[PDB]
Amino acid sequence: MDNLESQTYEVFEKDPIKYSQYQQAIYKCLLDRVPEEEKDTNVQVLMVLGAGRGPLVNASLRAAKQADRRIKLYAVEKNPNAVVTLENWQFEEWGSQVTVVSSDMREWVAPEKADIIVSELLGSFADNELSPECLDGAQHFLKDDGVSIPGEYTSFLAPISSSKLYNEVRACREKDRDPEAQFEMPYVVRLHNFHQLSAPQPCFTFSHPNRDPMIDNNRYCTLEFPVEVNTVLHGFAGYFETVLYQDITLSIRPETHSPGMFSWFPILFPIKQPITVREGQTICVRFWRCSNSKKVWYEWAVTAPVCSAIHNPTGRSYTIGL
Amino acid sequence: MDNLESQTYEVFEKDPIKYSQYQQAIYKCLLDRVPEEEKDTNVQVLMVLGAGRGPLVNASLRAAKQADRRIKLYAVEKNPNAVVTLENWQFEEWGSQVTVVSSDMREWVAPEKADIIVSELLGSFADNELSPECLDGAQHFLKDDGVSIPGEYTSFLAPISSSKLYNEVRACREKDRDPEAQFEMPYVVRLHNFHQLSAPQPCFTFSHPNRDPMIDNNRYCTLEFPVEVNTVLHGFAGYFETVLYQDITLSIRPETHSPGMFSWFPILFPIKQPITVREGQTICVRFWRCSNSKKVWYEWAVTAPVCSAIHNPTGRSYTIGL
Amino acid sequence: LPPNAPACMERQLEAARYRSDGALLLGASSLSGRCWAGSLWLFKDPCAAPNEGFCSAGVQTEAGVADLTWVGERGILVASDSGAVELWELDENETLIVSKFCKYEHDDIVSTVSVLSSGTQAVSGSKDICIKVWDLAQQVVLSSYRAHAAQVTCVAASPHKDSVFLSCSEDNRILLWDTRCPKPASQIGCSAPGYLPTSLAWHPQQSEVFVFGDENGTVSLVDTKSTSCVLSSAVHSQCVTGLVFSPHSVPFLASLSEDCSLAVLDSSLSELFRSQAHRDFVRDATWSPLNHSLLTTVGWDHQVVHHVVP
Amino acid sequence: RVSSGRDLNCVPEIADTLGAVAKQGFDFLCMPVFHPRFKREFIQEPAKNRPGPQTRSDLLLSGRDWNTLIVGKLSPWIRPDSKVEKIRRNSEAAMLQELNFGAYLGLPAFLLPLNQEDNTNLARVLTNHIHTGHHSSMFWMRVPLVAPEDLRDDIIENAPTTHTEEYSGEEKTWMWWHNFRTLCDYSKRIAVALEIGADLPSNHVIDRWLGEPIKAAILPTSIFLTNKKGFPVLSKMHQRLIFRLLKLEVQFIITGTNHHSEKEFCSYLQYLEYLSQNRPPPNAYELFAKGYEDYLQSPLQPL
Ligand SMILES: O=C(COc1cccc2cccnc12)NC[C@@H](O)CN1CCc2ccccc2C1
Ligand SMILES: O=C(COc1cccc2cccnc12)NC[C@@H](O)CN1CCc2ccccc2C1
Ligand SMILES: C[S@@+](CC[C@H](N)C(=O)[O-])C[C@H]1O[C@@H](n2cnc3c(N)ncnc32)[C@H](O)[C@@H]1O
Ligand SMILES: C[S@@+](CC[C@H](N)C(=O)[O-])C[C@H]1O[C@@H](n2cnc3c(N)ncnc32)[C@H](O)[C@@H]1O
Repeated sequence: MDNLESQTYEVFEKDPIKYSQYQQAIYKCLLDRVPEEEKDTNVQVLMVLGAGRGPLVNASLRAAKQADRRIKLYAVEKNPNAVVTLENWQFEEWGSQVTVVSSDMREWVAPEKADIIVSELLGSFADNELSPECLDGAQHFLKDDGVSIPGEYTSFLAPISSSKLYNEVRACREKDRDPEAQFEMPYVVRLHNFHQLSAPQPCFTFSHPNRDPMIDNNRYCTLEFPVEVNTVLHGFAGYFETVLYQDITLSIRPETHSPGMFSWFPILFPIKQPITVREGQTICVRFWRCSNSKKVWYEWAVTAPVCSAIHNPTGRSYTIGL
Repeated sequence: MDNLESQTYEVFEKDPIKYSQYQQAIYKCLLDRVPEEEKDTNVQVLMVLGAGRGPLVNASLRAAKQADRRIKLYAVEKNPNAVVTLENWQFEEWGSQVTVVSSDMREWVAPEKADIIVSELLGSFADNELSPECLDGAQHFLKDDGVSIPGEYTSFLAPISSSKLYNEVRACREKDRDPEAQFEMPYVVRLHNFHQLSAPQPCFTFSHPNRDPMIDNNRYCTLEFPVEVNTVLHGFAGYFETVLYQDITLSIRPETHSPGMFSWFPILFPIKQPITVREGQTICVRFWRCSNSKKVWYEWAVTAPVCSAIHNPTGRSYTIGL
Repeated sequence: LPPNAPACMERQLEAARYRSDGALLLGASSLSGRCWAGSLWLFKDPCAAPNEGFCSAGVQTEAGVADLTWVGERGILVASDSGAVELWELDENETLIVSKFCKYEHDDIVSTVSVLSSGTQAVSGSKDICIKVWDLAQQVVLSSYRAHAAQVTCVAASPHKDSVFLSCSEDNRILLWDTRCPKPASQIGCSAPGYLPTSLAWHPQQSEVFVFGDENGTVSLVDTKSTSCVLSSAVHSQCVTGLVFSPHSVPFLASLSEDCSLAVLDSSLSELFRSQAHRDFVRDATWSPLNHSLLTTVGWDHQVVHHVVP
Repeated sequence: RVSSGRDLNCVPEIADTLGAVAKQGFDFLCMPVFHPRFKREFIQEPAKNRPGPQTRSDLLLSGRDWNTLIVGKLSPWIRPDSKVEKIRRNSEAAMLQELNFGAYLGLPAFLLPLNQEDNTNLARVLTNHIHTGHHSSMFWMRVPLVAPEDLRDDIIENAPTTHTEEYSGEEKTWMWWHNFRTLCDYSKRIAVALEIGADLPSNHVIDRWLGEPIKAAILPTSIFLTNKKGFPVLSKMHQRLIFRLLKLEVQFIITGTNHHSEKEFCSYLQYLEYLSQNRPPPNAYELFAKGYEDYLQSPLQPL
């Protein structure tokens, strides 16, 4: 619902590992779909969905000359300001191998179906940027045997102690809104002065394409965190993992973090009131992913060792616009 | 975006003139579309769009036996709770002459096109309940020569003095929102202790069906109100008129008010700061009707004899959900 | 339409049971609209059902019918919404249906009834969490049991023992009963607690085996002796509401579900047949006594379907 | 005197039933807004497309009758916290639907059970409904003094009822309510419909509920004893509790069928009205303080 600024694309294009990893994913996928004897006769149709300023288009081009295979490219981007950069790239450099499309991927009427869609629509909690809804509304133009890169993503949560961060959240009260709204929204934050109370556990998972007869993106999940010190719960760190293609992955889950990748910090889900946990106790939390035709949001509650209020009932404090 | 309560349909079904007027509109329209020699051979397809608890379906049925003409009826209603009443009416009474459809008129895939759509989706300022957007998304199932009842509606504004109402608005400050938000939204109100500073003037107008190649429902209009006493401007009364069919109309504009019709009170557009007007001066006001794919809203400003702030920039204080 | 018979039949068909002579017993409720009631019907011509004009007999009941069963050849035992268990007697001519007793003994909807082997007693189950043993001759409750901790879903009498029956509840228990014991119920089922039990049928020969269906669409076969679950299959994609064995020597098992389908399984729970003929919930099945390959299902779509089973 | 309602889970014709219970003496009726057995389906074809009406029409009663005489009840198959995903989803949608209908009708109150430990999702759904428009109407949670599992007969050979000491366990039910109400952020719209059983639990368990928002107490016919002349009455203990509840001015609700057959349903009621008329008249302090109970004031500051 907003458009990213030029300098925001700039900082993130500087990631070594993210794009090299996508190149390698596109590389392998091509080889698996067009055999050596077909190399000159089979031109794969590749679509980059939300192409920003083009690094994924370049990484597609590099993957095809590394696979020695042939590709047609579509670069769909809804941010018309980035569409400026793309259109200047395609006139000055790419030539007509790349068709730049300025529209929303849920709307675009595609002149042909794709062999592979490539997208990077992922937030620190995987699906919190609405990658599911975006790709769902695009998949109708993926061929029946089509590949989505990414194929899969999974979110994770771990409970944390940190009075520093609790206090930073509390300090985010604004005038003219609920005095406790600060506490009912997730923050991207480089968690530093904190204690992680239990190992992360998988939360929500999405697969692409989605072969469900009825597609439902809503979710309810219940996590039990064995805790073995005494402490105070202040929130939940979220992280994610995604399968780009086969064994090629991206991760910010500490146990399997992609080395050198700085593109995503962890996410923080606060709770309104600190809760005392004792050694030996289980922290039980519950997360829901919710939606309208207009917006998507999370709601969460702790149900053990003590209960909290349900956070963000109705998206009253935070939603993500569709 | 909300569903009306049972008792709300109840109070308004009690209006003598509104439905009698719709009956007469449907009556005339049938006669004009099916000639005497066709009376038994031509069955008109009639669609009530937003049928509530059915009074417009009954008024359609009474119009056809008054025209001695034959009709098939569809009763489309999105409020599933009212759809309860409709479905019990159609089993107990109407029989299969009426097909009750529980869906949004913008969504419904109609099994056939209509001769006439009937709707009552009108607010005190005509289009402030989104009658345009609703009917626009329905018209694709109106036959090429199809009639919409209503065919037309027009809003009106007049400037008013009233310190009583100014004070009533001011008293609507709530916690947890802009301290001046009260002033950036229209109120349905039976204007009583007030002074009307100038004759009402037409504001926005819509026609149905809409034969525009590109349909645009947004509007900008500039009104000049000659004022001939000294006073203080506190707001703008809105009213409306609509052509149901030909000469059959409904109106809450005082000069042409439909006698006995209590279904709509006037609407009030406040302004943040009272403005002093002198005898001989012109009050200039400006109204915009604005939209998203998600919402519709008004913004207004006074530009003479002095300027105000633009009210409701962006729908920051009030929108109507699509 | 016969005398005393209602002109119209309640939309939601709940029960279908063939008498030995081959005539069809139908129970139906009105689960929506103004009047929430129920009715009982007899069809000597089974192919004429559900048309009310071509019935042998018919009658209105005060409240809906949650469950049904034949007592003998003329008795109809009814689980009512009203809290009542009622016995309806058939006519001498068999052309009208007459209330013999209506007992208001349960505190909530009576949801299940079964007739015990002799034919002189019955057990009912309610949402009121109770299970009750009836003397049909005396028109009284002999025994009242609060074994369960949530509403009762199904009660089934053993084929041959007046004092043995199965029950199953939303409290996750299947109870094997034997009223000869000081403590009558005994908790039975698979090793691990699973999905809630929703339907039961004894095997008509191996009087120590039963099947049970769960809320997840799985039909499972239990042995009381070895007191553990032998076989299981994922039959349905929604809860299993009924299980009916065929009259055959080695019997087939009809499986019916809220997934709107009928399935027919062999001894090993393998699929022989499946029918989507219904377009709403399938509530009952009976096998023709006259033609052992003929099977009748009814639904909330008001269809009475006669299936031919290989 | 005593405001009291009848709890029914079977209503063949609304007009008639309401008349019957009104004649019987009751102030209000608690009943289903959809047929309790009428399990609906929201996702999977074809049951999804089940032709309507989905329930009985609002026209069947006056606006005033709906506003004042009727308390809705959630359909008992709605299980938002079931372990089966398809049941959970239908239940969410069904709960919204029945909740929206009650609000559409303008019902003053609406009943929902807490009949197990985990009601997280029920809470989430209700909290959502609560924050979808601002309305006045109450949600009565129907909770028992004693949990069904701890009330059952000791009649399972291989699953005996535990006769040992359980101070905490006998309060499980309060925790069910405590947790639910915490999750729902103490909404003023959620109150207790306390279900009383044949066996009163220990006095401490009746201590728990002391300061809680009890708006109704549910009396099953099952718990009444019989006097010499066959009228329904209550054990001394149950009277004590009633007297405590009268002091808190809850509404009383009779549930279940008539078991004292040679008497009308109005006899249960007549006993209650007897109990309240037979309570000590308020002292002079209690007459003065009457309108002020839990009314919060600023202290006076005459300096
Ligand atoms: O994890 C973070 C880190 O946030 C930041 C961290 C540091 C500097 C930032 C400057 C501008 C915006 N965000 C910044 N943000 C959320 C997550 O969506 C990051 N992705 C990373 C990938 C990417 C690629 C192109 C354009 C934007 C993005 C944003
Ligand atoms: O002009 C008014 C008068 O408002 C009211 C005035 C008096 C009592 C009311 C009670 C409930 C709701 N609104 C009331 N409202 C705005 C306008 O949309 C009225 N229309 C009038 C037509 C109509 C028909 C059916 C259902 C609703 C409506 C509402
Ligand atoms: C996080 S960025 C990544 C940009 C680029 N692929 C990169 O890695 O530098 C996601 C991009 O997708 C675009 N986008 C998001 N949703 C879209 C949609 N539904 N249709 C088209 N573009 C979309 C955004 O505007 C943004 O530029
Ligand atoms: C103001 S009411 C009038 C009801 C009825 N015609 C009458 O005069 O009593 C408008 C009705 O239209 C329904 N409605 C509004 N927008 C709709 C849409 N887009 N599709 C279907 N129904 C709609 C509303 O729910 C409401 O019941």
